[PDB]
Amino acid sequence: TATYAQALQSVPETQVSQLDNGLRVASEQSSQPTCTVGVWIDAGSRYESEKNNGAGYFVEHLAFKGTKNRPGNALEKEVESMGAHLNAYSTREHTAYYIKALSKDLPKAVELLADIVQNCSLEDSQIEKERDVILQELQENDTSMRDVVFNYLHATAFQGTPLAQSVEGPSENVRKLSRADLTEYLSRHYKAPRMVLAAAGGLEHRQLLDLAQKHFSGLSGTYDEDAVPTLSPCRFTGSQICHREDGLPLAHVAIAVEGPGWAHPDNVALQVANAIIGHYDCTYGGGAHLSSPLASIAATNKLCQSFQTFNICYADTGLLGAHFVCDHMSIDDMMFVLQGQWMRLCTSATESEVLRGKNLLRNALVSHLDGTTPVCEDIGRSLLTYGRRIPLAEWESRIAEVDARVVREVCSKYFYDQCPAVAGFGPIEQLPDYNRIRSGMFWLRF
Amino acid sequence: WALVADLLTLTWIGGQPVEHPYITIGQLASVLYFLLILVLMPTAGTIENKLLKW
Amino acid sequence: TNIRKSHPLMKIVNNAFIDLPAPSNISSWWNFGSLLGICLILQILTGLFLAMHY
Amino acid sequence: TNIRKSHPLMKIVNNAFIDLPAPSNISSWWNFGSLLGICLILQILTGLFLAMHY
Amino acid sequence: LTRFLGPRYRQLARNWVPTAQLWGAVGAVGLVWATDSRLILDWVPYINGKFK
Amino acid sequence: VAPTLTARLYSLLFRRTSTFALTIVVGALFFERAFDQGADAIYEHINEGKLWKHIKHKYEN
Amino acid sequence: SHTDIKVPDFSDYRRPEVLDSTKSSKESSEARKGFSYLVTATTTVGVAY
Amino acid sequence: VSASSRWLEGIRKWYYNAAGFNKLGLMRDDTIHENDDVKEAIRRLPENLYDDRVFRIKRALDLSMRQQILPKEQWTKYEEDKSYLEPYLKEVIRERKEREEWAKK
Amino acid sequence: AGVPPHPQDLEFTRLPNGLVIASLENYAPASRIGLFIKAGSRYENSNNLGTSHLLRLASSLTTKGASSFKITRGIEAVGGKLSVTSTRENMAYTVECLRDDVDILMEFLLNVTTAPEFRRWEVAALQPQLRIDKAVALQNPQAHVIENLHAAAYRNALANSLYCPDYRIGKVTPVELHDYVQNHFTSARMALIGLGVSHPVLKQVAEQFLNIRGGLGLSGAKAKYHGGEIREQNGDSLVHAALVAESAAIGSAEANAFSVLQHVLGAGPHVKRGSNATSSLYQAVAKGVHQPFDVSAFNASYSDSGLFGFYTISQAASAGDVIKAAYNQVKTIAQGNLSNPDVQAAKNKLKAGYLMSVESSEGFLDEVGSQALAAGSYTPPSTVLQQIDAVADADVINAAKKFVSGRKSMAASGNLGHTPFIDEL
Ligand code: HEM
Ligand code: HEM
Ligand code: HEM
Ligand code: HEM
Repeated sequence: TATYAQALQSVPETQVSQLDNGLRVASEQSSQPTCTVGVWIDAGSRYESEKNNGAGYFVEHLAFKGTKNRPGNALEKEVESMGAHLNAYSTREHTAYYIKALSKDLPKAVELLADIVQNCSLEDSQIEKERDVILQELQENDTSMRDVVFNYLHATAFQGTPLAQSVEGPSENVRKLSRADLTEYLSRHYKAPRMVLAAAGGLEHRQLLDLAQKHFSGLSGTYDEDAVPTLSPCRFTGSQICHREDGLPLAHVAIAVEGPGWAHPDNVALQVANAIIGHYDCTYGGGAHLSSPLASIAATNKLCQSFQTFNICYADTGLLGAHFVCDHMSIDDMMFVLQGQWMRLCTSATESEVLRGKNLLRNALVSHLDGTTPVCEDIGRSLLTYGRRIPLAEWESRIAEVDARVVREVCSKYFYDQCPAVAGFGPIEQLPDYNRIRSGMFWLRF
Repeated sequence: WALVADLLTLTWIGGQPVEHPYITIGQLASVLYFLLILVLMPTAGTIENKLLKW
Repeated sequence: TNIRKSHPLMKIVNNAFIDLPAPSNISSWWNFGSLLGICLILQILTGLFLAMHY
Repeated sequence: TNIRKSHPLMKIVNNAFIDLPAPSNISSWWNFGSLLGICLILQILTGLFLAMHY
Repeated sequence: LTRFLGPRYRQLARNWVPTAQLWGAVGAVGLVWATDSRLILDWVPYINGKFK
Repeated sequence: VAPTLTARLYSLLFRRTSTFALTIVVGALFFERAFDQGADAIYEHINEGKLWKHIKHKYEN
Repeated sequence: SHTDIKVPDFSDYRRPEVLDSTKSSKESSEARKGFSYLVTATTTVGVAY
Repeated sequence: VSASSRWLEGIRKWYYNAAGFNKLGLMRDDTIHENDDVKEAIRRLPENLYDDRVFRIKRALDLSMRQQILPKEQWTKYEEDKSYLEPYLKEVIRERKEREEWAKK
Repeated sequence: AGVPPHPQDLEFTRLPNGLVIASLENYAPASRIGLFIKAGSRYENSNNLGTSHLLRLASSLTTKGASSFKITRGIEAVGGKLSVTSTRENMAYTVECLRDDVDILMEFLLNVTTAPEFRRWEVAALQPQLRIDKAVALQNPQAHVIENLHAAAYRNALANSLYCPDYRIGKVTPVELHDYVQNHFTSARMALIGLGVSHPVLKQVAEQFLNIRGGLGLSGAKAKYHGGEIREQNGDSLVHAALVAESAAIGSAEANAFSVLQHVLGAGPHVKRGSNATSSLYQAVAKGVHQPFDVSAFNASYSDSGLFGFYTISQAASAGDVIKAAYNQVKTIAQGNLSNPDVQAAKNKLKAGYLMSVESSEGFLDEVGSQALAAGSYTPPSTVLQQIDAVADADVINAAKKFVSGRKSMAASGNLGHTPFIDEL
């Protein structure tokens, strides 16, 4: 018959092995003809000072434009010709480079990744070409109201801390960053005990460890000692940023309290409550019959174009709340209906709705880990944030634990009577005054 | 109309002394007022529904 | 929905005392409008208790 | 424009006594609502002229 | 009437029971203090000072 | 004193609006006794001997 | 380019427990809400009298 | 089918005639009190039934006002009182009851 | 050892009534079931345009076995999804949940597809969603172009519009949906695909609930290629343009040759922020064009026709130069200027790309379903890679030859002052 609990046991164990220099090498072997290999670096914008805030993003732009062993076109041509896809990203805490390739092409994929990671030929003519490209991207990102509001939310919540900074950096830093600025960041940050070589697909683990000694060895000899860089905690501030712009058709609001951070066991319970509230979009079929009270009232009364809950995680901190996009006249109702939902759950959560939230999460977790790219991403990220790969059976075990009593206790710990960080953009005349938002963070009835 | 007539009965009894016939029919009208509002009229409405197959 | 907005009575209270858009910069000289209302109420409540004996 | 609609005071009078949509078929039994208002006013006007001498 | 009878509502009652208990305490002590209700106030140590 | 007096007062009594109201009500009772009598005691000192409560023992039976 | 928008320094107006960038604000959230609400409780207690 | 079940039917025809909405040309379902289930059932009616309903209500309010009644032949006959709202109203209550069963667990 | 369980094989069954059943026990924590129907936009006619769009939006409406409210609440209770994904040929109703909950979602699935009620008031309430749904899709300039491309190419079925025509919004009737389901949602036009389900169970439900006759027969009226051009003055900063000719029907050997030619010229990017060094069209344009541009080989295959050519995004003034550079690049392949390693690279791109496309259960299920409907069989990846390999360099040149010399179809939007007509290419 094969039950769901039984099926969680069936997924193979992530094999973790450490190299002599500090490079963690981890694999999840499956049956697939393809794979995803990558390097996950514990480096972002939180690691950057005010004077070098665009650095990680600048290196990301240069990482595929030529190495000492493969100049200019060479990397592109090699990856393209074997049918492989080469990708990268940088978040406030993590930088990643990964190849989607055939499993038989795993030797070459690992080799090419090593070249990008260690031997990036940061060519003077190229860093000058890249500055015009990043500047254009900044003008591009301005038009995305969503990207702006979340950047504002980090800026106001994490006021005067490394976390207030965006991944991209400011315009001043993009046009001023030197060749020496980027090599200094690279030497300080791209060090083996802060790197995970992750892989998922039709590969044996022994194959991967061989390749890591074959291509990543040569980051030892002597390392660290003089400059040990550990992250200092980031103070969250209850605050508001309001960018009034009546020329934009719809308002964007992101509201969040301080979350606990990656490691904390009660991230599971917060996520269940975030599932109960869920997310909405004007293209959803459900309408008035949707389970979630906020979603159902929002559809019925045409209260927005969309909303989404989030639990953004950082080391020892994070942002927990909702973002929505709505008409100028609908901001007040939307705040009220959302805040009332946080409070309902904080004081009076019920057994049934909590099981639904548990079920959405089980489904979210399993649907997410589908194919080599999501699993390889989960291997790299988890090794940086948890130290191990948390098996699906354990996630289920930690999900199954969460009753209504858990939800309202954990919700209260973070949501009840707390100062939110509020980010507003667009036609925001009807956006509530901070005091009133603060007032919606408690119930006089309770 | 029983309620209106019953209230007119209570009106009549109010302006009369507390002797023999008036004590009994007075409290008779009194119990009727409350029975007519609380029990009798809510029953008639239910029966009237049944008669219309409603 | 917020009952402060929908309910016919509370609608007035909301539009008059709660959600009314007011200037950010109004002086202590704007306080006397409310103080006159306090004074009119104070005069009604003291005046009545005097009228019970006057 | 019709000032019965625009003017803040006359707006109420128009919505209450003039342009209010009323049922075509209301009995003489609907008259007592206005008659109670007449009676409350009548009582205030006679009551005051009594209070000038009482 | 019959619509409010179910597992969720029993949970919802259990959730608001400590709150509805504490509002009763607010109401009682509130009434006791406002009337100077001697019957109850004869029991409390510092408030006791009203020697006939 | 390890977490602040205010911190332990919020945790125990100011979180819930129920216990916040209860602390105000219980605090109103105890304040009235300490104040009424305390202010009366201050009124005794500025009017020492002048009041009937001081004279009382002069005219007994 | 919207990434130039930094939030102005509020250290001038900040409560002493909210001065440190290194220090989590959670460790003083109870004490700060506590102080401001004690003012409210005492206000009500005085008005109730 | 039965002699006494023909008598319940004749007592029902008696009440129907005593109620006297048929004297104002109304059908039984015209006379229903408008609650939330009812409002929805009216809303769910097809064009032809809604339009007829509107006219019958219009006609009866006009008669009510002028304190008249229809000629005897034009009264709604008990036998042909079409219960047009029945299946609509039954479906709305069916849907409500489900929502309420769901809101219980 | 950290090894997985030995992988099970796909189980395929053609029922005597025409219906296909396919399943794979992958032992996944979640399950996926798709009912794929030969009911795409091409089966609409001029009297009922947009009926399959409203139907796509109607998956949550009252059925005989489950009310609108029940479908929504019951699926969400278990954290499930119900999605309907239309193409020009197909309609796919895909259901998704954890494996303990299949039975509930199957029942919902069967109700939505085999016992919908299309209630008068429910359907009237949903009409405004066609406007919302279209507006959201049509905010990609590509959508309207590829819509105009198909309307220009065909006179017939594939010319149909995928999103409901504006004049039909609020006009598609309950009866039209009833008629669309009765004559397209039949056994011989259907395939039931299961993932994380056992074959006896899927075969059981198909034999119990999916035995439906009395519809239409073949793959509709044979899609008649015509050619022509649709032009949309836009004021949209950049000009989007698609050049296309008739290619090959899906499954044929020639179709595979067109897919290799698509990868020779260049499909999507491979490197995040890359010059696309192996992209034949991109390099050909970039030689002559220095502003922001994009160019890609467009490849569309259907049951009885195909459209191959290219798609361009360029500055309004640069439009003619980009299209002419792109077209001439194809012309050189047609003339015979194509090397063996060139084709090899394209082959690896197509092979690996296909393999990557079926990596997830979302992509695997969609492929098996489309195969079941188009071919009546399942073709394993190893043999698809065999068919890709079978393509000779001459076959690729001939596919280019066929495009260069065939009656063209064009669709363009933006400031078209410098965008060429077919006439001028
Ligand atoms: C029966 C005593 C009165 C009461 C209860 C009263 C009530 C108030 C209130 C509540 C306000 C709004 C708050 C404020 O701006 O002060 C106000 C404003 C105003 N009142 Fe009065 N008022 C009275 C006497 C007067 C008199 C005697 C005048 C003129 C001879 C006056 C003319 C105004 C004006 C012009 C304003 C607008 C002020 C502004 O907002 O700029 N009122 N009144
Ligand atoms: C517009 C608000 C009012 C004003 C400005 C007002 C003003 C005054 C003034 C100036 C006096 C004489 C003061 C004195 O010699 O003690 C007075 C006394 C009096 N008022 Fe009013 N009053 C007002 C409201 C009322 C109302 C509402 C009542 C009736 C409920 C009332 C009943 C009395 C009575 C009985 C006295 C005589 C007793 C006395 O002199 O203390 N007053 N008022
Ligand atoms: C202070 C004496 C009262 C006044 C001045 C008053 C005023 C009125 C007025 C003007 C109307 C509208 C006209 C009409 O339908 O009669 C009305 C209707 C109404 N009143 Fe009163 N009324 C009073 C007493 C009452 C009482 C004692 C009750 C119930 C115990 C009542 C309940 C109603 C209701 C239910 C209506 C709606 C009638 C309808 O339109 O169908 N009122 N009232
Ligand atoms: C709610 C409307 C009112 C009602 C139902 C009402 C009722 C009554 C009744 C039943 C009497 C005794 C009748 C008698 O023996 O002559 C009375 C007398 C009196 N009323 Fe009113 N009244 C009302 C309004 C008022 C008002 C507004 C005033 C003050 C301006 C007032 C002042 C008086 C006075 C001074 C008397 C005594 C003189 C007398 O008995 O004729 N009344 N009222």
